[PDB]
Amino acid sequence: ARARKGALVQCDPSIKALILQIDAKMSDIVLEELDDTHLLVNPSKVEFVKHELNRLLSKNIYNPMD
Amino acid sequence: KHSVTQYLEEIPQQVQNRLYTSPATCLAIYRILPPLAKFFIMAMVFNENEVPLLDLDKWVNSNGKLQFQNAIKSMKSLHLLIPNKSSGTLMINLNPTFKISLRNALTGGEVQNSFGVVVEENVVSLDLLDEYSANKWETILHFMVGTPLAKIPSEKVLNLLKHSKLMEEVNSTGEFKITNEGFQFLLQEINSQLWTLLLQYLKMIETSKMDLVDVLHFIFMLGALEVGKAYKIDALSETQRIMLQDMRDYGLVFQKHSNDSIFYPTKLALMLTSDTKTIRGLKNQDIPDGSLIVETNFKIYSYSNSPLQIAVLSLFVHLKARFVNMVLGQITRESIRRALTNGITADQIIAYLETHAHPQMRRLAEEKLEKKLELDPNCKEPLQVLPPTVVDQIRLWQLELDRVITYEGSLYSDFETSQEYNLLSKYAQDIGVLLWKDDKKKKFFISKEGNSQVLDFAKRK
Amino acid sequence: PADFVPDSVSGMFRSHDFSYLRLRPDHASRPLWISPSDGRIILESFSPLAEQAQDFLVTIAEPISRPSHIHEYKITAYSLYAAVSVGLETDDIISVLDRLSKVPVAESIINFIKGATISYGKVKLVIKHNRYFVETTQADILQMLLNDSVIGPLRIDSDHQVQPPEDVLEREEEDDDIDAVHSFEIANESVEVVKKRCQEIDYPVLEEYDFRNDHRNPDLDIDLKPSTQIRPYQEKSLSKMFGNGRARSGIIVLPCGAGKTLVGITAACTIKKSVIVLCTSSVSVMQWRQQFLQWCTLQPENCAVFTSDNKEMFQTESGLVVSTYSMVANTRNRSHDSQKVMDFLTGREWGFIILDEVHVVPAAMFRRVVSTIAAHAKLGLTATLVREDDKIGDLNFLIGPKLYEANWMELSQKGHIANVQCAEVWCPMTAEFYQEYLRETARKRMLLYIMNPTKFQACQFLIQYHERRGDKIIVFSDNVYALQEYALKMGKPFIYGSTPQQERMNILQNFQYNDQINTIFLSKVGDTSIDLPEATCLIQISSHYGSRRQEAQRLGRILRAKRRNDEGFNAFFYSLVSKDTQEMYYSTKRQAFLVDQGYAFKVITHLHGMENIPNLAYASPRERRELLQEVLLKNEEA
Repeated sequence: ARARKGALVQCDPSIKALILQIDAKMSDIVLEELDDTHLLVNPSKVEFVKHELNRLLSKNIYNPMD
Repeated sequence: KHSVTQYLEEIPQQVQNRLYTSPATCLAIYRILPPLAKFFIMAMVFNENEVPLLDLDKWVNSNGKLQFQNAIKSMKSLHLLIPNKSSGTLMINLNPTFKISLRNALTGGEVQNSFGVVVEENVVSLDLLDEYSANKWETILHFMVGTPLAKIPSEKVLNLLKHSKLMEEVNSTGEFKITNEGFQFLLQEINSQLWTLLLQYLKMIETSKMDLVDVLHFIFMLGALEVGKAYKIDALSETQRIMLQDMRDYGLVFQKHSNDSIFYPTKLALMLTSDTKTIRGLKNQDIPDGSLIVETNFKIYSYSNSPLQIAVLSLFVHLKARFVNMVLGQITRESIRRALTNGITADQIIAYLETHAHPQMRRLAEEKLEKKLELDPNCKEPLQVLPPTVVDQIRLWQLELDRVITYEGSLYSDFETSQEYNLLSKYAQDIGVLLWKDDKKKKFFISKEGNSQVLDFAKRK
Repeated sequence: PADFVPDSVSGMFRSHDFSYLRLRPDHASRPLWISPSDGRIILESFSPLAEQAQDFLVTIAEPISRPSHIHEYKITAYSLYAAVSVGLETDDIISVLDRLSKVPVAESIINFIKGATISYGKVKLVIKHNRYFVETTQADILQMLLNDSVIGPLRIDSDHQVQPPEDVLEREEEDDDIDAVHSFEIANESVEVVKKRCQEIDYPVLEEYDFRNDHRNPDLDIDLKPSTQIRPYQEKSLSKMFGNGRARSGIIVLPCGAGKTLVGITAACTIKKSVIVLCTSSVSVMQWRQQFLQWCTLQPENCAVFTSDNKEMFQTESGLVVSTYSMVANTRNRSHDSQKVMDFLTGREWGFIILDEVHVVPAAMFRRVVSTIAAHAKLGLTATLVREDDKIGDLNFLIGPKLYEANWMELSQKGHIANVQCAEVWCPMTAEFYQEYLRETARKRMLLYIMNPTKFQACQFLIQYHERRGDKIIVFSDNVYALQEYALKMGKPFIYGSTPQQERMNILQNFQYNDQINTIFLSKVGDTSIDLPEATCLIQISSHYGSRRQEAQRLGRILRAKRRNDEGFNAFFYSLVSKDTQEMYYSTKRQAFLVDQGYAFKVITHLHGMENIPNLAYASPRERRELLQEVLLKNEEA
């Protein structure tokens, strides 16, 4: 009997951990590890997190090759 | 394709019958219809006795006879005809108003409106206004695109764009930039550009002076031919005048200044229902007008250009160094992020770019294709037709850049059993709310605002 | 210092700013219009005939030759320096650009082009008629001899000498630049620093090392021997060391191993002087002495090579020499009789010296040969010049920039170097290792990268694919620690560093012309020996940053060293790229110059049929989760 105002995020297994790791210092911002391809997240920090999520794939490449 | 037909049919018959007075429209809409319609319409056009149905089905043989439905649906969809199931059959005939609205037009009837074009002393030059609107018609793209020139200054036109809100830019800052609609704005150049807009006039057209025939007629009358005078003097309702003012304001109409004359029929109106050759200071020659280089080296390769379409193409690639007829701009994995910074996939880009800028890439479609069409089963390894190498990388980067989907609202969680899902969530997948349907999830998703049928039945389960 | 950076820097002159284009001159004149300010290359509507125009474009910049009308182009500062060999009418290129003044003609660029034509052929370092002198020859570097102090005050007012060309011979500028503004005879002492002083005083001065114009020699223990032949890529290099005045030398970038001794034979044959030769390792060198050293022009007896265990006849023959740098590039030395050899040859005024694939060789050890021979001329032969050690003095100001590139897509229209279609399979990743990869640290993170379940499912598929359509394989990988485990968990041979010589033999003998045991693994020192003349199915699995260069260079010897000339040559390359991992971006940065070379690359994240493999151990992921328990170990050692 519930409907928390949540923010689902379709995801991937590996990125989930990333996303988990995102919460792993930015916790509570994820809400439920629905599955590998779905995650309840924070309207107050969502793409903010996905920006943080970008940071890791930014931590991935940084792709300047400059 | 918004398929203006779709807009057309939206209205009920009386309005349709309202409009069928203006004969040219009837002819105009005639062009619109699928050929079968066109065909059978003629079959009924000159026989004033409603006719059975199977006969028509008995006109067609096998495969293709589905189009019959695709035909009969359409005509019925706008109900041009009038069914008569009196004797169990279907006795059919057109909207006779419309039918005579055609016939009169078809054989020199009393069509003063469709024949409103009162030709006069032809003061029109080919280059005369050839871009005279095309400038305004082009500058608006830039003004819409957002550029050095205030080609989008039409307060109404802008207010139209803002009212149309099809552009993804900061209207708070004033921007209406390339949204998906803006991307679509880039997509459908002429047929798309004209029609895709034209409805905006109707979109804004809800408050005063409905006069749709005087509205629509002002369109297809424009769609008729460059009759110039004889209407703009008088032969037009005031709604036409505002439409005339609007048309010139929309640029789509070749009305000169002095506010007292019959405006020339700018080429746009031809382009409005042309679907043909569409191109057209004194240097105006194509196809090379759109000039650019397509290749797997991720750069600008531009000898020729459309001095706006470039910056338009830039809208997915950073300009780095403009030169007279060339620009340094690297369209790369970095550059594509911008189309995604707006958000739109550059999937429209692919064929368009495979279609556009080939004027500068004509030796390309043979350095690359080699006409690798028939050698397809002779080699297990084709060659760059059409060039996918960056496109794969694009398609690669496509997910690779996108790589996420986010939802928000509440979260329904941990349901009970397989009805609320296989009674009212495949039914949520049958009343259009859901922002997730994972059966076993026992949890489902919408957008917070969107519950009017979402906290309603699971309660009932 | 002694050398100069200027040998690995292509892709320049790109003169174009936010408003580059001047009033389009070539707008009217549309026979040909390359990107002028850049030096870019583009055809014109009054002129589409391309193919013969390969050479003229060769003079300037970098093309895109899967371009349609034409390929790309660019400016190049030292590139004009190279062009001095022909040394044609300088304004002619500008005159050629006269039509190509696409914008308003970029006279500044044109001047830049006039500047781009400044140095090469405008060299300046004196020389004298069987000696060296303190003068200068061309306008570009004229004062690089006269006003000097190691070339000018290290130019000695001695009048003229061939027989008087010796005592001095401020050391032997026998390889001095273009010569003789009033040329003060060269001395015997101090140009070991001049070569450093040069760019130090920045003289773009065209060194010249003659064929017979130094009679400090009744010209010594060489002589011409021409028996050799030629494939379409030789002669330019050979005449590249002539120039003006008297002859010269330089540096050339090649995929090596193409009988490069043969081209070495000529210039040495063509000076009849004192010369030595050098290669990497008794690990490496023996692929030289006896399958590609005698079908050529030399007598069968002379030379000696030295390791004091792999020693030779020293103190014996007046003739030429050959050794290894790393042998004496170091206080490493086996038998003090090395110093019975060391002192002279080091101190000996060698007319020429041969260095080969010095690419990997570091200044921190490369300066020894600089400090070792100081031969009157030098040989520039390595793999790649754009580098990781892109440091200040590359061997250029010693010998020169690259002289001859290779050629791949359109000269090989004379000889096919192994048509490539590269593959990178984008295998996704599992967080299970990756989670503690988020818990990891220094490069011992990368080991976790090796712990990917996907490599296995594909690995056999590669073996299956290759043999399902039946062509045998050559693979590439790294980090033997478990990669060796991979091998005898792949059912395929294991190859590892720290290995006895005995076991190295059992790899090929009942293995080459047979058709059954048809797979191989590679170590990190075994690659320093040989690659098979077989199985151009090339599959990369594991690599490592920075090594990428030589790793990419490592891939080189397979295909370029091949020369067979068929119609198509359906050959391909393949690689493993575990998705969602730290490296692929750097691998893309490695890929960044993959199709740079025209040798292309195509990607397949998943092909038509990868999953067709039923023989994969770990078919269900609990063995892959058994693997996790093994995945711990070394990374729990870590």
